[PDB]
Amino acid sequence: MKVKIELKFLGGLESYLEDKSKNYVTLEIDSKELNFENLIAFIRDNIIEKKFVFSDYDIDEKLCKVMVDNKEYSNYNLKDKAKIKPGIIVLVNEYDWEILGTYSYQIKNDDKICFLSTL
Repeated sequence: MKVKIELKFLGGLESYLEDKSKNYVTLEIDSKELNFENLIAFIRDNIIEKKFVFSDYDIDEKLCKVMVDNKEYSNYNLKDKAKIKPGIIVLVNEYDWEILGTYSYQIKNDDKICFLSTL
């Protein structure tokens, strides 16, 4: 189903965004396979411009089109999986993702996700 979310970056993570005029991007995806594992892998390689600061390079391809603000990407790998780097706090709608089921959380249309570095 159609999912439009906000991805906010805090604690210094915003300095690695393509658009440095704001600390967030909007992501649009029309796939039932969207999850935090493929979302973290995609942010790691396409939204965060600096290497090693967001997620480890721990890890098949099933690619899909996504919108990041007004830019289309065709390399969103629904089969990729990545863990958030320790020291990065994840919030969904300002709730700690630990009370949401972390990686098992079903991301929903209009969710506001925040990544806050303590590193």
